[PDB]
This record gives sequence, C-alpha cells and structure tokens, in this order.
Amino acid sequence: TFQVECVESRTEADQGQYGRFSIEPLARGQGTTVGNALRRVLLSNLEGTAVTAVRIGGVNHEFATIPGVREDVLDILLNVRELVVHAHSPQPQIGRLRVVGPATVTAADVDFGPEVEVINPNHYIASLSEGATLEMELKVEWGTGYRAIDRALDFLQLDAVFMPVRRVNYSVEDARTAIDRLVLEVWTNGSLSPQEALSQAASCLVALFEPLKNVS
Amino acid sequence: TFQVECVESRTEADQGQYGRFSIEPLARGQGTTVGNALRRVLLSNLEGTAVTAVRIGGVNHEFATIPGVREDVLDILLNVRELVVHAHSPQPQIGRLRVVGPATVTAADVDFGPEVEVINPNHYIASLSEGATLEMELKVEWGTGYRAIDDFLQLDAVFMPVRRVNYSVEDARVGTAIDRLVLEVWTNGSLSPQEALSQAASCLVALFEPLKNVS
Amino acid sequence: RERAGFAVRDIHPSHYGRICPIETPEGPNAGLIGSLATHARVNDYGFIETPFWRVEEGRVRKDLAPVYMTADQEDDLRVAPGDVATDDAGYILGTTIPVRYRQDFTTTTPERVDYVALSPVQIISVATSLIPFLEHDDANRALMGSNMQRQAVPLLRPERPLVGTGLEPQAARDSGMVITSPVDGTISYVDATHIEVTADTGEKYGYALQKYQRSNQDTCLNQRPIVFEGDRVQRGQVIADGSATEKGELALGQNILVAYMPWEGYNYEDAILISERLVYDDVYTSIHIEKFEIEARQTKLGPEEITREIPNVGEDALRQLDENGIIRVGAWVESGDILVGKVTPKGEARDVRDNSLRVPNGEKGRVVDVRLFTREQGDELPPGANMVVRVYVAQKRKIQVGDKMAGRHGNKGIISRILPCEDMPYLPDGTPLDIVLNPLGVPSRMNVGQVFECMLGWAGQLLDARFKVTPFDEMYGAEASRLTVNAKLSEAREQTGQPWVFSDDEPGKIQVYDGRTGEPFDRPVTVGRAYMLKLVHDKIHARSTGPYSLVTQQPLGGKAQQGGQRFGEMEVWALEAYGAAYILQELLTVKSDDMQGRNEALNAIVKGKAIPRPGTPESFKVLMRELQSLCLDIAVYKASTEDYEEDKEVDLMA
Amino acid sequence: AKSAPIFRNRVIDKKQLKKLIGWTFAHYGTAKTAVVADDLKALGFRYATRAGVSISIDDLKVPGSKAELLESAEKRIQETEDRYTRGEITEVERFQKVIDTWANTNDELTDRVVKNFRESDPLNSVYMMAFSGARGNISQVRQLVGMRGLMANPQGEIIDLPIKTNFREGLTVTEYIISSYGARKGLVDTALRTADSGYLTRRLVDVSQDVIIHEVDCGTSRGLFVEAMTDGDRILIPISQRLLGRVTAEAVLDPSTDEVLAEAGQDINEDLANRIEKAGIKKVKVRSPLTCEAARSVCQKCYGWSLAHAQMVDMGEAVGIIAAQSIGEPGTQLVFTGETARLLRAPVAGTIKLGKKARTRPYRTRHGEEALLAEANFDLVLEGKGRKETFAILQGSTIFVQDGDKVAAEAILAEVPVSK
Amino acid sequence: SRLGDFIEADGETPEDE
Amino acid sequence: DLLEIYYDYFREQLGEDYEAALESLRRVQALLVNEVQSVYQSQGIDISD
Amino acid sequence: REMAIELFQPFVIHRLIKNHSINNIKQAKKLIQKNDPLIWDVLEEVIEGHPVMLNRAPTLHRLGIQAFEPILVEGRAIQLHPLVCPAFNADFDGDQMAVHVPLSIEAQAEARMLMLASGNILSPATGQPIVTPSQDMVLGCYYLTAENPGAQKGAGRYFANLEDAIRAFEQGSVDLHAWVWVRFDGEVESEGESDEPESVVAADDGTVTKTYRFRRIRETEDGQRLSQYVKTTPGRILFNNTVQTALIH
Amino acid sequence: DSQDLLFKAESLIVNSTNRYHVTLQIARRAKQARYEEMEIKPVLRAILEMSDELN
Amino acid sequence: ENVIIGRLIPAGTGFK
Ligand SMILES: [Mg+2]
Ligand SMILES: [Zn+2]
Repeated sequence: TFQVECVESRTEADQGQYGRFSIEPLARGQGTTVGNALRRVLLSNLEGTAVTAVRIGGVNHEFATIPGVREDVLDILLNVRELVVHAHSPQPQIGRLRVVGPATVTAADVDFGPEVEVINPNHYIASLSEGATLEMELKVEWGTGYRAIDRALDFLQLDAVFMPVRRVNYSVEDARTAIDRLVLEVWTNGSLSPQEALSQAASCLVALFEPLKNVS
Repeated sequence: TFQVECVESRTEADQGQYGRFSIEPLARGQGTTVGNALRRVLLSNLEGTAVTAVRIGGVNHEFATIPGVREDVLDILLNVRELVVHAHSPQPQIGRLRVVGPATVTAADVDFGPEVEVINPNHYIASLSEGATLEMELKVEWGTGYRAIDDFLQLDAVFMPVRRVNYSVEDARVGTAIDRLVLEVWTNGSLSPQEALSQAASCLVALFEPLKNVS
Repeated sequence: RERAGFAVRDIHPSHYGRICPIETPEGPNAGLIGSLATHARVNDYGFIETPFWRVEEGRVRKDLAPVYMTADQEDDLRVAPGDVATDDAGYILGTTIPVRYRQDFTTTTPERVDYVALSPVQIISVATSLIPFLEHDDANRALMGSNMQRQAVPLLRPERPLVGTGLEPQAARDSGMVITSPVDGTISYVDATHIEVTADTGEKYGYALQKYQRSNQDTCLNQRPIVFEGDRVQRGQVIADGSATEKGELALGQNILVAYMPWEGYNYEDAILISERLVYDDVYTSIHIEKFEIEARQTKLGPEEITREIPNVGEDALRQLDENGIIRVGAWVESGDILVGKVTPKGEARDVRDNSLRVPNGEKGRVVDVRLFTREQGDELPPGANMVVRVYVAQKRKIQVGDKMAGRHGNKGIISRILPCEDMPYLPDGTPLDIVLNPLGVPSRMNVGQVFECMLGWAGQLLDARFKVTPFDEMYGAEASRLTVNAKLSEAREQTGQPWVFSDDEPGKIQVYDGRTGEPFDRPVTVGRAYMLKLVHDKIHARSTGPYSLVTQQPLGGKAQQGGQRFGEMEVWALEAYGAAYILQELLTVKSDDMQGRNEALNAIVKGKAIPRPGTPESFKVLMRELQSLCLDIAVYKASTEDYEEDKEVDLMA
Repeated sequence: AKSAPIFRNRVIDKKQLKKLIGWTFAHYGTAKTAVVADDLKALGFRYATRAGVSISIDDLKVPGSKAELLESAEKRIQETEDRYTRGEITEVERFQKVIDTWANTNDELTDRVVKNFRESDPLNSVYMMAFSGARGNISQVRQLVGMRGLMANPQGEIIDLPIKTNFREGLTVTEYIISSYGARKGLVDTALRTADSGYLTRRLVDVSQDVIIHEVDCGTSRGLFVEAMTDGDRILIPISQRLLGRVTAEAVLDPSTDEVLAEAGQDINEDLANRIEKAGIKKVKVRSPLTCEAARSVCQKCYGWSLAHAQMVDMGEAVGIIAAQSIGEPGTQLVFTGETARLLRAPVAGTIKLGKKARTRPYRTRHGEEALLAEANFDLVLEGKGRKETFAILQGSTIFVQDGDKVAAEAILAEVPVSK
Repeated sequence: SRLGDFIEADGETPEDE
Repeated sequence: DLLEIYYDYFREQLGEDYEAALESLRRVQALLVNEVQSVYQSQGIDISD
Repeated sequence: REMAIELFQPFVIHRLIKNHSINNIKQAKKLIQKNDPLIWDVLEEVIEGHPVMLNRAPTLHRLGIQAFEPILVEGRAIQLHPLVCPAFNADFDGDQMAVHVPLSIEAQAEARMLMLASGNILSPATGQPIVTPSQDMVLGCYYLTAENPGAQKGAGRYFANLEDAIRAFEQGSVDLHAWVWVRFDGEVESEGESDEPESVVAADDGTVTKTYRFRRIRETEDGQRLSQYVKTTPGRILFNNTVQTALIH
Repeated sequence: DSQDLLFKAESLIVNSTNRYHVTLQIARRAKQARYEEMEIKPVLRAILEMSDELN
Repeated sequence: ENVIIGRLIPAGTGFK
C-alpha cells in the first residue's frame, strides 16, 4: 500500500554513503515498529567484509617496528583493521602490498584480486622513509558484527569488525484518520549503498517473520 | 532458520485463551527485535469486534438508574464494555436483549444475529428483580486497538482480541551468542493465540515486504 | 602509624600554599602522606615557601618579581588569595577583600593588603590542579578524583580532554617522556625508533624513542613520533610523545558520549553500563607487560639444566622453544604454556625432574623479550645460581565486566554490562551512547563538576574546539561556569544548525530514545562528552586445595601461590549467630588444618561417599606443644567412668 | 495468607515500601515477602528507566530570594560590626550576633529551598530523589542549592566567615580551604574509627559469649518496667517500639475499664504493642535478661522473641553473639542557638500593655542588646490593635519589648527558650 | 608480612594421594 | 560509686543484704541501659533493648 | 566460570568418573586442564542446588555472610543481587567478596535452611525489614505512583477493573499519571481523603451514591454496598496490581 | 523449581518449632537418601519428601 | 573453646 521513495543521497569525502528514505502511509504507530526493526537489523544483522588477518614481512608480533617505517606494527594493524573493502566472492581473499622508498603507503597500494574492491583509495596506512620496504599480505573474510580473536603461520589476527552500516536514524511524522510517515536515514561506510542495506535489512526481517506466518 | 514451538496452551474459565511459544535459535539482538515488533503488532494492529454503542429503554445518561435492576447504567456499561463478541461479517450488527422478571442477565440473553458469536455465554451483565424488564440494544463494529470516546450511548470499546503480551529473551548458547524468545500471549477467546500470532506475523511480513525489492 | 594521632593527620592553617589540603591516601595513611602544592618550593634550610605578589596602595605589582615566603614570615602580613580580581594595570577591585592574618581568615579594605597569591591553584597539588570545575565538587570527591587520576592506565591511542584545565602540557613535560625540538629548523628523518632534525643553519640533532618498555606497574612506556618527514619545526615544538600524552600534554582517559539516567538496574550503586563500541573501537584498551623469571641453580645432587628434554611431555608442547629450552620471541603463550624448560637432578636416564617455568593460570600474550644472563657472559648472577632467564610477555586488555572506570571528579565505578550498540539509548540523530551513569550518585556525593564538564565537552565536540578552564573561575562573574557552558552550548547549536543540540527549557538535557523499543524516555536526560579513565589492576582468585604453611599446616595466603581466603573471627562470630555448627566445624578443621581429615574429605567427595567426622586440628597440637615448651604442664584428660578410677591423660599426638 | 492487600492509593516512598514489606512478612511468610521484594525491585528498575530521571545544572534550582536574603543578612552584619567598632558591644557579642545571624539565614534559606522545590517543580529530579528517600538527605540538598553555612577550624573554633555559596555556584579559594578542613577531619575520623569499632565488637563478643539459651522458663515474677523514651515534652522512642518481642511478667489492664489486654507470660507482637500504645498504659512490666535467675544464662521466656524471625527464641541460640554484633554493627556509623530557642514576633501594630505584672529584671543578652529577663511564667498582655495578646512566656525567658513602645508588623517582641 | 608465611610445606598434596 | 550509694541506702532502708544488692544492681542496670540507648538514638540508630 | 571450575573441582571429578567414561582422577584432571566442553556441562549440573556462602571483608553482623545458589556467568566478577547490598554494606565501585562452598550434607542443609538469602528478611538487631527496595527501585516506584498535573491525557475515564486500566495505559490511551476511575471492590487507603462523604445523592429508589474525594460507593438504603469506584492513577493501579499478583500467585 | 523448594523449606521451618532440629532432620534424611540411592540432589529430595509427608 | 579445639559448638544445630 505504502510507497518507499529515496529523497536524498550523498557521498562523503571518505567514500561513505548517506541515504534518506520516506515511507508512507503507515498506520498510527506502525512507523515506530518498522523504523526500530529496520534500525536494529541495519546496525546488528548485516553481513560485511573486513580485513581479518595481516602478515607484515619482517615481523612476527604486534609490538615490533620496521626500520624506515614511521608507524609501528600495532599502528599499521590498527589502520589496516579499519580499511573498508567489499568482496564479490563468498570466500576469503588475499591482497598483496609492497611499497619501497620515500612514500606514503595508502589503501590504493593494496592489490586484491578482481573480486575485492577498496572503497576508499585514500585510507592512510603508513609512511615509508628512503630505503625502507613495507610488504604486507591481508586476508579478508565475510562476517557480521564484532568478531574477537580465537587464538596460517605468521599471520597476525585482528579483532574484525564487519559493520557495513555505521549510523541509522529515523523519525515518524504525522502525514494526516491519523497516518504515519517514517523518515529513515542510513549512513554506511561505502561498502554497500544505503538502498542495498535497507533492502538487505527488509529481506532479513521478512525471512525472520515468515516462519511465524502460518506454522502456528 | 529457527523453530517455533507452542510450549503451553490454556483455556481459562472466562473463555480467555493463553499460549506460550519458544522461538530459537535467534541471533544476538534478534530476540528483542522479534519480541517487541510482535508485541506492538499484536496489541495495536489486530482487528476485532466490540460493543461500540448501546441503548437502554428507560434511561438517557450514563449516571442513571433502572427500576428493579440492581446495577445502574454505569455498571451495566462497564459490564458490557468487557463483553467479548466475534463477528463474521464486515458489517456492523445490532443485538437485542429483552429479559424480564427475576433473572440474572448474562451474555447469552443477547439476541445477536447468526453472524455474531458471544465467546463467553455466561458473562454477568445485570441482575433483575421481580417485575423488572431490561430492554437493551447493542451495536457491534469492527476496529483495532482500545479506542476512547471524545440516542445510542457511545462507549470506549476494546477491539483487541489479544489481551496481554509478554516476552523474554534467554540464552540458548551451545558450547557465539544465540538468543531464544519466549512469548506469552493472552487472548480474550475470539482468537486462539496461534491465530493472533499468525495474523501479527502476516502484518509484519506485509509491512517489510515492499522495503525489499526496490529500496 | 600507631603513634600518629588525630592532631598530626589534620590540616594546619600554615599548609596554605605549601601542602595540598586534598591529595592524601585513604585508610591508615590518611594525613600522614601529603603532596607539595603547585607553586611551593623548599629553600636551603629545609622550609617550604610559596610565592606572592606585592600590593602597594591596593595595586598588585606583577612587574616586580614574586616574593617567596615561609609559614612564619606570612603571619604578621595580611595576605589575599589568588582568586581576587584586579582591573586594568593592577588595582584590586571591590571594597572588602578576604585576607589571612595570623592563621585566621578575615576581610579588610583593599588598601591594607600586603601580599596576594600568584595563582588560584596555588593551594592545591598538581593532580588536584587537573580537575576542571573543581570549585563545584566536594573535597572528599576531589580527593577521590585526584587519587584515581594517578591510577589511570595509558591506553592504546590516548586523547586529550576537551575540558582540560591548562596544566596538562606542564604535567607531562617533567616526566621526561615527551620530546620537544630545541631548534628552529626542519625534520629530516622520522622513524618508529628515531627522529632527526636539522637546524636551519647548524648541526643535526638525533633522538631515539623507547618502544614498548615496561614500568614498575607492568604498564607500557611507549614513545611515538608526531611529526612527518620534511616538516618545518620550531623551537619548543612537540616532536615525540609518551604513553599517556597526545600532543604535548597529559592524556589519561578518553572522551565518550555519556548520559545520566538509570538503566534496568545496571547502574545500581556506582555500577557502570557501557556500550560495545568501547570494545571494538579499541577505546580503553591497554598494553601490559609482565616479567617471568627462571633460575638455574646448583643442587647437592647436581646442577640444573635448561633444555627441551623435559620428562612426561609430548612434542605438541615444545613447538615454540628455541632448541635450547627457552621460548622464542613473538610466540603466543596461553595458560600453562612452557616458557623455559628446566630439569633438576632428583635423587631416588630416568632421573631428571621437571620444574620448568610456565605461564600462570589466567595469563596469556606475546613474548616480546627473552634476556639471558650467565656468569660466563660477565653478568652479576646470584650467589648460588648459574643462569638467570627473564621473559617478558605483553598483552592487550580491553574494557570488560569487572574493570574500574573513573572520572576526574571522584566518580568511580565497576562495569557490569556491555550492551550491543542497538540496545543502548541513542540521540535524536541516531548516535547510540557510550556510557550511561546513574544520576542517583551525583547529588548525594556533591561532585556537581562532572555535570559541567560533560556539558562543556558536548559543546567542544560540536564546535571542533578544546576548552581550557581553570579552577575557581568565578572571580570574573557571579556564575561564570554556568554562563560559559550555556553560551558555548548555544554557540554550538547555532554553528551546527541542529536545534535538538541545545534547548532553552532544559539547557543541559535533550531527548533520548530506547534502542530496544524505539520509544523515547518520558523526560529529556543530560548527555555530554565525559573524560573517563581506566584504572590499574588480576584480582580474581579461587582455590580448592594447594600449598600449606610450615608450622600450622594451614593453607597459604596469596594469589601467586594458590592461596585461600581467611575466615577471621568476625566470620566465626557470624556463623555462631546463625546457629551453624557443621559449616563452622567443617571450615575450622576439615578445610584448614585437620591434617588427616582433609585427605579423607577429598577422597569422600571424589568417590561420592559421606565425609567422615573430623579430629583435632594441627594448630591446637602446635599450641599445646608450645605451651609445654613454655614449662607449662597443660594436658588433655578423659574423665573416669566408674568411681575408683583415675582420669586418664589423652595423647593427642597419635 | 487469607489477608487481602489494601489498595494503597498514595505515593510510595521508602517508608511505604518498608511498611509493605513488613506487612507482607507478618501476614504471608518469608518466601512471599521475598517474591514481593523481587517484584517491587523489577517494577522500580523498569519505571526509573522509563522516567528518564537525570541530573543537570538547571535541575539544581536555587530560590530567587537567595540574593535578597544574603543582602539583608550582610546589612545586619554591617550594623553589628559598626556597633562593635564604636564600643557599644564587646567582641564576643559581635561574634555571637554574627554567628546567630548566619545560622538563622541558613535555616531560612533551607526552608525557602524546600518550599521552592515543593511549589515550582514537585517532579524535579533532585527533589524527587531526595524526598522519596532513595539517594539523598536535606543536609546535602542544602549544600547543592542553598548555602554551606558556618564551618569550624581544624581545632574546633567556629570561623565567623560563613560559606555563602553552593556547589552549583562554586566556592572560592577561601571557602574551599574552610571546607577541606572538615573534609580531612571526617576522613581521619573514619580511618581511626574503624579500629575502635572492631575492638569494641571483640570486647563485647568476649564478655557475652556464654549467653546461650538453655532453659525454657526460670519461673520468676521479676522484670523491668518498659516506658517510652521521651526528652521531656517530646518523645523519642514510643512504647510500642520498645514493647515488641518482650514477655509480660504480669497481666496488663486497660486504664479505662477492667478489660485485660495480656496475661502473665505472653509475648507481644506488633498488634498488641500498638494496642498498648493506643490505650496509653505508659508502663508495662516485662521479663528480661536483666532480671532472670537462670544458670549463667537467660531462659527462653525472659528473652522473648528473636527479632530476625518474629518468634520466640529457639533452644541453643547464641544470643550473646547476636547482642554483641547488634551493638557493634552501627559503631562505624557514629553553628549555635538557632531553632532551639523560639523568637516571638507579633504580626500586629499596637501599643504595649506590659505594665509591671511579670517580674522583669534588666538583663544583657548573649548579644549586645539589653532586654528584660523573666522567671515568673506570665501571659503577655499587649494592646495588639483590634484585640489583645495571649502570648505565654516561659521561666527564664528574655523579652525585648517594654511598655510605652510602638510595635510594627513582624517586629521582634520576645524570645522563649524551648526545653565560663 | 613475614617471610615464613610464603614458604610451602613438605608433604604429599591431598590431590596427589 | 552510685552502686555503693544505692547499696548503702538500701542496706538500711530495707535491712537485708540480698535485696539491697538486687535493688542497687537493678537501678544501676537501668541507668546503664538508658544511657547507652540514648547515646545510640542521638545519632538516629535503633537497636533492641 | 573460572572460579566455579576451581571451587567445585572434586565434585566435577566425581561426576566425570561416575556419570561418564572417565577412568581415573588423572584423566579427569587433564580433561579439566584442557577445558573440555563436557567440563562445563558437568559443572552446571553439579552446582545446581548446591548453596554457596558469600561474605564481605568487614563482617560486622551475621548478615555479612549469606548463602546463595550459584549461576554460571561469563566474566571475572561476582554478580550480586541488588537487594542484599545494604545487608553487606556493599556498593559496586571496587568492593570484593569471598566465596566459600560447604562440603558435607549437613553443611549444605544448614546453608540452605539457615543462611539462605531469601530467608533473611528482618534485621536480627531490630526486627525491621532489611530487604526493602532502595535507590533506583524507590525512585521508580515513586515516579510511577506520584501525581503529575502536567500530563493527564485520558483523565476521568472509567474502567471495569485493574487489568482494563493497565491495558489502556499499555496502549497509550491514558497517560501514566491521569486521574481515572476504576471499579475496584476492596479495602482502599487513600492519603488526603475525607471520612465524610463529599456528596450524597439518593436516586428514585432505595440507593444512595456517596461520592468521597477518591471513592464513589453505591449503597442500598439501610443495606450493603453494591459497587465501589476508586479514583486513582494508572501507575498506582500498576503498583497495587503487581503486589496483588505477587501475593496471590 | 527453586521457588517451589523455597516454599517447601519455609513450610518445614514452621510447624517444627526448632529450625535447628529440623535442619538436623533434613541432613539425616538426605544422608540416608544418598546412601540408599548410590546402590536430583540428596538435600533437595529430602525436603521434597518431608514436605509431601506433612500433608 | 569448641572453636579452638575443633568441636561442634554448643549453640545452634550443635546444641545437643
Ligand atoms: Mg566500595
Ligand atoms: Zn529467666
């Protein structure tokens, strides 16, 4: 009955995406139910892609340093862990990076396959001085939410964060019988568009409430 | 991928049904999502029938008395606002009561049409003494949710088939963080708690379906 | 401690500006250990002095140099506090001025004031000078906050406060962990372990940075560079920073979104409810390095050898040893994992015995350093030892249930729940909160300053600004803190464009929704940005059966040796008042020192039978032996049953 | 069971909850009391979260008359000090006057704070959480939105400079030092008090460790007389609270007729204690461990109830340990003439008709003023405009107004004391 | 705190019997 | 000395030692109990007697 | 779990030996050391019904040691019920507690029958209740049962019974602090009432409807009560209904 | 359930007139129970049995 | 003294 339309869509400097949707007409308080279910699913039950592991040539633990590299291993790990990627194949992938000499190593220097794509090729990773080589191999996997390390040789595990959606807001307005108009704003990290996170959240909710439709 | 199982079902004397359902395994946070959405839809967005207006022969206001009738107009109105009916047609119906003499006026004395079923056939309405005649006309409509008001006396009808909804979220951890939903539903008897649950799930699926294929 | 009494542990009117009246310990050391004030100094005789500006005809002479003065000197003068307000140039404003004359507080005309204190923070110490809005706090909570600021833990990525006090850049330059350029030139080499700066016209200066070292308290003493290669640098500019500093100044905690409201019982009685963002965003995570030691000694049977030929062990537990019996740098060690493998020559080949060093229960992390010291290498080994191996193990700890969190205003708490960010209350823009604190703890503890900082911190986040408020800031107006906070919040509201940021009906409160249901709470609540710290200390302990004491045969005490909990005499009284007799008797004998009943009880529990009756505990026999050794003929007797028999002395020691 | 609950149609503070828990225990048992307490805990936790109770800076409401009150007090102080400077009063009378002035200003400000809270915003979070008895007092709201008041030196002397700011307005450097004095004093008090409390509890335990219940009855007719604990006109502990769990050593009788209320050897419950209080017996003779003649202990009849169970003590109960613990547990829980006197101000304008009836001897009060000291209890007679005066003086009172004077609205008339 | 309270005793641990 | 005063008075007013001792002890006991209870209740603490 | 697996180790060993295929004590100990999944199931089925005594470091009175039933929780901190904090004088700002476990059958019986926390209701020193709700519970109850003239949406409506009023509030038809009328037959205690009926009206029959400040009682002429309507707040209705449900069940 | 055991416990504490004596009886009963059962937990079964015997 | 020696205390469940 209702018509869901996209009102505004932007793209921030870090290639994150914003989307505002108007949904109307709902029925006097169904706006709150729909909006809160969408917000909970968008913030909690969406699968994403994140860098789960990394091996930096020349080191074997997180509390080391590389000669000529401005950042310490733990800072490089904390920068790689926040690198946003979107995979197309449902398998882990390995991306390779090798930078030499005076350079500012960024996310553009990571070369995955043809399946994985870097959303922001301006993410800072490290600063290399003259004569210094940074060689890394990253492993990306699919998942949902925050995954803690469970403690395949010499790869430094990361506490992965598969959270493709970073902020959801909604407000129910009176669209006068009294009717409700839900306004839903989604901020994602750029892995997937706001419209595709709304679609995935709705699909999850429909699959969630389907078994209760006629079994009981 | 989960399994809903009705752990318990009851039919209280007042013909009000009760049910408890276990839904598991649910991911962390989905128990609260499902429970709250189901509770809101069950308690606010299910259709039902209730006495919307009533006309009594011999009175004209809520604070009035009827000779020979133990109760006054207000007590009868409160005893009729909780009368549970279930209509089979989308058309408003009119029932007629005309008990007389010494008698205990219950729900069975109301001469509703074939399309209206009184869930509790012995629901106290009034108590008539010797030489008393209670002439009553009740109107039944189709609505959703408790609806307060601003010839026929207007009433604050209770269209809710579902009386009470509670939910709790447990932890069904075997060995991640899995959740389990325990949902308790009390219904006035017009619907079984499994029919109320089915209708609530149908409403939720119909709400979330159009948000999937386009945006 | 037993001789110090009430008089000594108090504040004396001569401590003004020389000893802080706030910073002390709590407990047996209260009033017996103090802290020097901010401006106080000790002269060559040994007396504490404090500085003052001279006042001539009501004019404060800041052109002349501070006159320092001892406690006896400033008894005949009328000295004004450092919070008195003066107008242009130096004249003191007002008609009555508080002064101190002969260790008393009076008020005088501002033409009869002799000296004025240099600063409003001249009376407190450095830790107490770092509390913003201090004059809105009680003194007990100010003490708590100042003491707890020195138990904060350096975090993985430190961050400056938004409502700092102005002494943060000075409290970090004296610890000698921040590196500043003494030279007005350019930076030519930056590295994780080295910085080099070339003078504009001059020599090169080179600095080496400490990396993941260890302090006395197992925290980390890291040092990181701030500048980049080929950067213009001025003299006195921060070049590197310590483990608790951001850019020059102290940084002990983090700025997080806070709301003051009760949760569903999780805020009860100082408990703290936080969000899961503080775990996966690596807020309030720290590095702790521990040191383990193993000693190769020389027994009468023979020496001890460090090797991988450990008895009763399989090759699945010797993976990470370096073919010399010592673990390798960079290895992940879990509980019970062998660190150094050692064998002792026992006397009874199949003769070596295993006493290799292993990680204690509940400890894990990476091995970062394995230092070896032997007499051959020219090291001062202990008298009877032949090899000292030291292993350093580092780990990253995240905030978790049971940790202590604190603020600068004395508000401490223990985390009791960590909610997923879709269960925490959220703002009218969709942002979930980071921490929910109970407001029931604010008015009964009179630490109102925490409600000011939050609000100013909120403005600081919204205006991309950082505020330096100095304590006792009300010498400029009637209510300076409230007016500044309200003006800053209004300015943030106008600059941001969002009207929900600040409301005129409820200034510090905005609407907050429920993440579980999506319904707003009945009334708006106070939200802001709060600067919270994570405190040190490893306290969880449990025991079933372990080592026992030598004389009494009672369980040892201490976490590091599988120790038991003491059942003092107050607990015995509590059990006596309950009427309990079997719990008490089981505690006193079978579970402590009934040398034969312990094994019987354990065997009965393991086999599933009933626990047999106890006997006489060993401490009683020890006491009887000691009393006999004191020339006392004390003994235990069994009374005679019949008439013509003597009572028989019972032999306990059998 | 069988006792239907009453519909409490009123606000529910801590006292009401405690009363409900006590009633539930008395009528239903200890596991329904546990269930009720858990249900109330759940309900309170839920609706303290739905309420959104919070704390702000504007939630700390200071009355708008604080400035004028402080101005009036400071004007009085200036008059007092000008009198002192001119030699009209001595130094300890200036000190007494300024101390009494600031103590009366503090009491008035506290009253105004409470009235402002109860009148403008009765659902204020601070007022709601202090008045309901959840987390707060009145000496703490006073220091948050009122006035800190007069403090003391590290030696005990009252500093004549008061603290005229709250924690909302912010103290000065001088007021911070004066507050830190008492803060330290309290800290050191707690540190040094813990050892004394423990020592007292240990001594109590050893003095009375052998007091165990061994007998059922020693068969006596002795006991003491229990009466309410009163401070003269006022009572401090009612007789019903002092008569709970005791055993009567003689049959009590209502003082209006021959109706018996208890026989000899009968334990007293809450209902019987309330009935005795209601009927005004004022004295009840009960058995006691003080007067029981048993074998090196007390008996079950002389002891009475065990207060943790609301029943007669069991056999072999260590009541000495319980007594020692009960005395020792609150061990760690252990300004001048204000409202302990009463100023009498006449809100009328009329001539003075004192004459020479009462014994008025000239007197110099604790301040610098001169008045008339009276010891003969006499009813004041004054032409109070429309009608005369019915004011009653007390022995030792001090009257300021003499004959041939003109009293104005709310002018100071007398001072009555309430009971080197 | 004294040294004598940190030294274990010679014997067979109840567990090892 | 209050005990001694009471004992001396009662050993004459009554004349028997046993009852004089009982009465003196009773009065001193009442004084001690009342004083302790008053001290405790001054701070607002309640204990049974 | 970390504390429980060490405190109840002999019992876990016994149940592994008896109810499973574990042969000797050494095998059970190595299974516990390796943190087998079966270990936690055995521990969970061992500690149920096994009282455990909790004590706070300053034990000033006998309520400083109380028996509880363990529930395995994940973490390093002991979860304490908020209603026993005043008995222990414990707050959650760094306080620690000691846990002891009785061994013999007599000890467990004594802990359950004498020292159990659900049986320590009255203070042994004064007889007054000691498990009363405090702090946030008191604030929540006070807010629920208070009167708010500002928000009275749906005031004056009549309800059949307490459940009807609660359902109306749950939907949102009536505000929390609205002054409504509910048909409640029973003993009613209303502060600020008057024993004198405000208005007495005799209808065209032997029935008088006395209207008090918070009540409306219809009484037969020289007869008994026929109905009672209480004027109250849905929050007070919720509070009293919770108390009645707890007592009846 | 736990609540059921708590109600049965309270039921046995009353009508016994001596909490200590009835705790001793429960201990003895549970001991005999486990002894003649090794051939639910003893104390629990003991309390259930004693409650069901109080009619 | 039953506490020091290690016997059942003569109070409570150890009364007789
Ligand atoms: Mg504490
Ligand atoms: Zn006796």
